[PDB]
Amino acid sequence: ALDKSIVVNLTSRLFADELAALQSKIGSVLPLGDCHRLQNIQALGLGCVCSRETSPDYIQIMQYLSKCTLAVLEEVRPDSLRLTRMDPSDNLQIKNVYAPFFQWDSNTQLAVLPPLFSRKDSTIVLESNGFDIVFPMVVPQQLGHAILQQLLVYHIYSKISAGAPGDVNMAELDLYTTNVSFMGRTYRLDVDNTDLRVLDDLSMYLCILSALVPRGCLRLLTALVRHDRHPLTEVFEGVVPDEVTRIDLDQLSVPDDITRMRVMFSYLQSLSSIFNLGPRLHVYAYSAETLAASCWYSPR
Amino acid sequence: HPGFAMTVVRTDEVLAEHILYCSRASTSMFVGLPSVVRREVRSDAVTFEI
Amino acid sequence: MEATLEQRPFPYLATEANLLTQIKESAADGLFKSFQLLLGKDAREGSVRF
Amino acid sequence: QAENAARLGRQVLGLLPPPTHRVSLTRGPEFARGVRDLLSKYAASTRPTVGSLHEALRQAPFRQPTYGDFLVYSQTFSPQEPLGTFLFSFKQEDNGSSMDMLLTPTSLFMLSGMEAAKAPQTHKVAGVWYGSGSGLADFIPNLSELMDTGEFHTLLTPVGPMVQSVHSTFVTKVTSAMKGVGLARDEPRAHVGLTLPCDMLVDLDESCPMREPAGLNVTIYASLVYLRVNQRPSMALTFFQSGKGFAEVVAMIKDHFTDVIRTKYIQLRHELYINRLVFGAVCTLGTVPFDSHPVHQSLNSLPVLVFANFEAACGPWTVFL
Repeated sequence: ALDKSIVVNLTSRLFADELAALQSKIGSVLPLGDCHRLQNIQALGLGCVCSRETSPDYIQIMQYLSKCTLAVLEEVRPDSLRLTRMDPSDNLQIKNVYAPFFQWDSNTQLAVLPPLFSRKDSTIVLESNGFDIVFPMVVPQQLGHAILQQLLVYHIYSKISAGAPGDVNMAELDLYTTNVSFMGRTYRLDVDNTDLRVLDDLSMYLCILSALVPRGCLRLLTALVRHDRHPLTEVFEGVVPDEVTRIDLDQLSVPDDITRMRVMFSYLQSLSSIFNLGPRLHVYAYSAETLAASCWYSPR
Repeated sequence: HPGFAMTVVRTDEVLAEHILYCSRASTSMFVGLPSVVRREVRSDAVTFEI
Repeated sequence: MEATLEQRPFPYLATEANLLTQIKESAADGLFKSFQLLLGKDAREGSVRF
Repeated sequence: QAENAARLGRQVLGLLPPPTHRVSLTRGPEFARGVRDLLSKYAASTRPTVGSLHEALRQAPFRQPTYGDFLVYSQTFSPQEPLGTFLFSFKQEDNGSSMDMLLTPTSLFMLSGMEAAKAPQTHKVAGVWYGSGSGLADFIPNLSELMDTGEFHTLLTPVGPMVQSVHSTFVTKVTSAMKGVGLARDEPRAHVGLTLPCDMLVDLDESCPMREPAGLNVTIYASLVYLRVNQRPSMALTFFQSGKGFAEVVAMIKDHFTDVIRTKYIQLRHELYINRLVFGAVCTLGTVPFDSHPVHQSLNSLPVLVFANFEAACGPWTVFL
């Protein structure tokens, strides 16, 4: 009974060159900041948050996508784009036009991720309005939890080689990170090491955890001694390394240790969810020659 | 020549155009009513099963 | 596929106001979005082939 | 013969999605008259009849599942199933065009290799649907190695209950149900409920009382536990049933598998492999409404529960420990 359609108007007409690129992706998934049918251009991409003049971000995009409404292109007419609204648990169709091309299968779980690769792969610049629309990086969930991980390791050792040359080998680093194995297939990703500023915020966070966690878990074990101690915590004393358990906690005072334990957990829940929960959707049918996947959206 | 002989087995398949014969009024048939059941309704397509 | 420019004479109608003022400078620097210059023998009506 | 085609004129046009509510403004306030299903409080009389409330029964909500069409070898999917089993889709590599691998919970009992007394009833039943267990492990040669690093739970996507199985000699066609209540094929106007064996399912809300709130929701969870038996890796799949919310059940599951965790991590005081640290995972298989009694059945015996009004809403696998 309900009507859903999202029709965006423009101020100026499109060029003849920019029309052929959106005709190439006439099926896609765009995030879109508003739920109403009539709307201006400045929301339907990722140019509302991520831009060239601003510093590139990962986390503020991932905060934004789970807060945002998704939509699917239907027909590109100058100058009025016609998106279709995505509902909770609604069945619809996706064509997979994304650079670089990852192969989809049916019975896989699509996870919308932000784009962290090159500009010409991700965005299509609209010269008529001077505004950049950005297509997100639709990648299956097991790749998206693995294409993130090796590039986040490659970002760390790129920070070590720039500080000291002798610790990291480039041949050892490239061959083990830029080649990603999934579903029996291999994908050599574009490195873009020509100058990965997207992943600097995560590489700051996981390291600040990695020092405070072994200092943190020593104090949290010794403070919980009871006769009602949970009996699985006696087992995990064999898991912690022996060098961890030799910390003199007389060195850090109480007005320092309250500041650490609050910094300890506040990074954890802000980092746990941004790996976990975004707009993530299922696929139950797929055909490679038509490049069309029947999907349904699970909002979480 | 080694010390042993050997026998060999192939297969081979032949297209054939048969003559089925069926005598009169042997099988009684019962024809029901066709129903229709929807499935896989999208915002793009409505598919049917008959 | 947007609207394009074509040289086929459909009819042409009589316009009362003068359009000839500021044409030499306008089409050079691009006042018009779609404009076509015609000179010499190309000022004739085109072929009616189809 | 057009009387048989006139039946398709009725039943197709009567069974369509409801149209978008679009009325031109020149007609007037006629669009208020086209809003019937939002009206929810119907008038009752001194003696109401169906002739009074046929209009109240006409408005029904728009409910429809999405089916999955699977084409399976007839050696994995046993030719006789109780038509409401739960399914999983193992996926390793796209080798051919359309040949798919499906795992019933009695089929994944045989690939596991867990001992007899820990699931004493289905070991007899899953030993007669299948061979010694190597009739299926020839498809996955990596079952010794998928259990070590712990990549097996990342290769199962839970699908939902069966609806129909058209069985041939070499190939079985299997139609499952996602998103909700699957419509039954052979019995018309019926609804396929989800059947679990009584052995795998571990109920979670049970009290003397010695008071917990009622609600609308109770969610069936799947679990899949990496362990080692006889110095050989093996998995264990159990089910859970509780409407307590996800913050409690992860603490409720760890109290169930306490002894299993204790026997394993004795072994890694001596050797620590980082691949061995991952222990288990938990999926959400979809909601059951409140106060539905799981009806016990028996098949050959095999005691099998059944959940009416089951709707399937699959989730990911989150690694608990």
